[PDB]
Amino acid sequence: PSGVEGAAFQSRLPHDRMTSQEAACFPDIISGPQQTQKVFLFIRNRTLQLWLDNPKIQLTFEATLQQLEAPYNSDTVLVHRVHSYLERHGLINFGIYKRIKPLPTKKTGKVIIIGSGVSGLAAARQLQSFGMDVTLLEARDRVGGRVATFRKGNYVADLGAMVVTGLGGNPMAVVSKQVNMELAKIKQKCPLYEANGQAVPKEKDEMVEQEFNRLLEATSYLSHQLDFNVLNNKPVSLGQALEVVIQLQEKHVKDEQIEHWKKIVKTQEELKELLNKMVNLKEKIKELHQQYKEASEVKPPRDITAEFLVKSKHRDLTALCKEYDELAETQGKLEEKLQELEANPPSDVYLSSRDRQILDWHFANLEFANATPLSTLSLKHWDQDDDFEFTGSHLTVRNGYSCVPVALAEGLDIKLNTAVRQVRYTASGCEVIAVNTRSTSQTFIYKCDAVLCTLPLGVLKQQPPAVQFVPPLPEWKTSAVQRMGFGNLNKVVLCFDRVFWDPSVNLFGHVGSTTASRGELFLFWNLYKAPILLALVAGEAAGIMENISDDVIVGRCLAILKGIFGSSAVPQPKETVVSRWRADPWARGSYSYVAAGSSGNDYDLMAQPITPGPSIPGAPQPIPRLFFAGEHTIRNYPATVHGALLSGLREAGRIADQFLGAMYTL
Amino acid sequence: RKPPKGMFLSQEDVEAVSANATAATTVLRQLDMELVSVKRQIQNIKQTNSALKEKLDGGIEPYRLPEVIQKCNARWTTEEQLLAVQAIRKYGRDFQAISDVIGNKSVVQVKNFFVNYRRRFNIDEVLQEWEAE
Ligand SMILES: COC(=O)c1cccc([C@@H]2C[C@@H](O)N3c4cc(C)c(C)cc4N(C[C@H](O)[C@H](O)[C@H](O)COP(=O)(O)OP(=O)(O)OC[C@H]4O[C@@H](n5cnc6c(N)ncnc65)[C@H](O)[C@@H]4O)C4=NC(=O)NC(=O)[C@@]423)c1
Repeated sequence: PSGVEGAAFQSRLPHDRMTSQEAACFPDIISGPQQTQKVFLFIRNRTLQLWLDNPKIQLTFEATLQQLEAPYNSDTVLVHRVHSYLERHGLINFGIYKRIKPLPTKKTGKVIIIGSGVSGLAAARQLQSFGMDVTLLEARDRVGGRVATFRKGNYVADLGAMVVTGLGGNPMAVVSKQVNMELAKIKQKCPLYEANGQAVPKEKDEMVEQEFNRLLEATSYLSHQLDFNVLNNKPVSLGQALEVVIQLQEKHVKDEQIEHWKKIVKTQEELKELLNKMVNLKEKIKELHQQYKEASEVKPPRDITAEFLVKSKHRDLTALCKEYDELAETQGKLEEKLQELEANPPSDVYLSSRDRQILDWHFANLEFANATPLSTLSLKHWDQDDDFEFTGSHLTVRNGYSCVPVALAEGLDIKLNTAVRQVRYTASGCEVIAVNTRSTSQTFIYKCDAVLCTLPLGVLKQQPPAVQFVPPLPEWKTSAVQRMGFGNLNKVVLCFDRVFWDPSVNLFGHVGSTTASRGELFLFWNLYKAPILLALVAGEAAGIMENISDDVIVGRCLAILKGIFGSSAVPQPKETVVSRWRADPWARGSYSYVAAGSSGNDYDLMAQPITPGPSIPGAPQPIPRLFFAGEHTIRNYPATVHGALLSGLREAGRIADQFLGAMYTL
Repeated sequence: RKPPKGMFLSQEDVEAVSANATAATTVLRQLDMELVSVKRQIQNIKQTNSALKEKLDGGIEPYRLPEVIQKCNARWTTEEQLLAVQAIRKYGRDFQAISDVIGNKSVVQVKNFFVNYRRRFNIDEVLQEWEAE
């Protein structure tokens, strides 16, 4: 899409239609005549365009109104009112841009932000941009959260986020223009290799894959067309549904061999009953011929009864012979339409053990995608976010994805090695109690008007709590925290002194021996300039490989690599790193997933801010003081960097709306 | 509205595989045993029918008789008249057999014979005795 309509698309907005967001700020426009709506819609898209076309400088309201043309620029309050909407909700002037008007000398309000992951930093950027006083508290000794980038010599490898899922409507597209990022397209081709060490032949590779996709489509049919979504009071998972689908295909192979062999027995019996009748006919012929012979022995000249007896037996014998010849014709057909059936048997198996193992790899790929075993994904909702997929090739960041957090952090007040232990929120303000990770006795108190919490969902889940809320979070919030899923996947970074793999292939698979280890070292990435291979640990494997030492893990990688390229080809790695995200106490996992029994509507519960009770009974209801952001708070883009970033932009909007008021709603 | 093609997913089927924990493994074991059940019933009749198939070795070639190429004639000699009356006593109204017995009389003339010599050969009682068997 191109033009002003392209800017609406690249901003995840319908170009010809006002959103629920915009109805809330412009209820005059959307309740009004169809014509003002199109004027508004053009002003939005035009301003979106102007920003997108050059996101390295601030887009001021003056600069906007100048490039606008009549009759669209006739009304300035509408243009000022649209531009301010866009700026507030981070649709324009977000990220890293030169500021035309430098920030105000005095700040209004003070916000404490917990965590400097990408969601934390993006809000911090916006809030500081809006003239607020902002401090971030980070438990780690580095920004980025789950954007971690290993660096040593020329060796650069992401241990966390690795891919940009397509620039079609992706806010990271804007950020990539702003920060020097080497965005390198992946090449989709992925050769599988069985545990023996040899490629799956192309013909086999396509019928398992297409069955895999056929099996997914099947589960969707059970979900939406058969309402197969509860089972002994429990919600049905995706893994359950795949089993039930495979079983029913196994069933149907058996029902259909039974039906085919049942055909053969019916035909053989027809022929049994027919050979019986031809044996019996051959013996009536046997004695009736005898009888005619003995009647020809009486020599002529005979009395007419004795001549009748010859003529009679002869007619009778031919009649039986005619009847026996008809059965031989019929017999031939039945013997021929029996070689046809026995020659067209239906398939003996639904999937062979080799076939089923290759499919297990495609399941390990889903387990990697959602970072959890398919037995935990909600059948009904696990893919509830597919409609918002971006367009275009997936890419990698060949200079390391940490370059983005590090860039966002430039300019902000970040206290590193600062672990929050308690959050206290009252009708009159908030205080956050943190300690020093290096020496825990040292204690810090931070007072503020609002706390933005970007604690990973796994941290929020921790029993007993790593962070205590005073007063405790309400049941509606804590239940969303139990119900949701927080998954796990890990990486092994392999650092070599020479390329020994196909350099024109970015990724290649390794088929597992068992179902139970389908995720154990199942995939390898050739992503970087230097010779680094990178090996995924998905599914149930992820949780279990965390209890095994690095050398045991690197050893199994070397064995698999030796199998694919020969023992001589694979040298010992110069450097090795193995992630352990579930063990990490500032993650407690990798990213979130729609658990069976959860829904995308828990993600909205995660995002509602908390409003404390009044200090004095009878005092008027207070302002909200506790705000949540991060990957698990954005329904339409969970578990990604872009989704984290979008949620930081989102809270900064609603915090500023709350503590600086929003003039653009009049 | 409908599954992918070849996928077999009926409502009646999905209960039957979910009803309990191993209700999947049971009903796929009833088909494996229902399939062995039929495959040896195959070999059993495939082997009964091998025995019957061998009692017919040689067919009926030895018991066959040569064809009689005989030009059909019109006039009724006493010998053919006598043969006729006897065939009627053995075949009732099956004119084709009677035409094959005499060998020189067409089915019509056999039928015609039924009327021309109906009185003189007492065909009424001849046919009435045929029916007494
Ligand atoms: C349906 O679609 C898909 O599922 C999807 C689609 C496409 C791609 C991807 C992939 C999967 C993977 O291949 N990759 C990836 C890999 C790994 C291993 C991991 C781990 C993550 C990814 N992410 C996710 C991305 O990493 C994150 O979701 C994002 O980073 C979230 O950030 P955040 O919410 O801000 O949070 P934080 O945790 O970063 O920050 C919190 C801060 O709190 C600090 N603190 C904690 N406790 C305290 C305390 N007590 N006191 C003070 N500070 C504290 C902590 O120290 C930290 O500083 C991927 N996303 C991608 O897009 N690309 C990828 O490449 C992908 C998946």
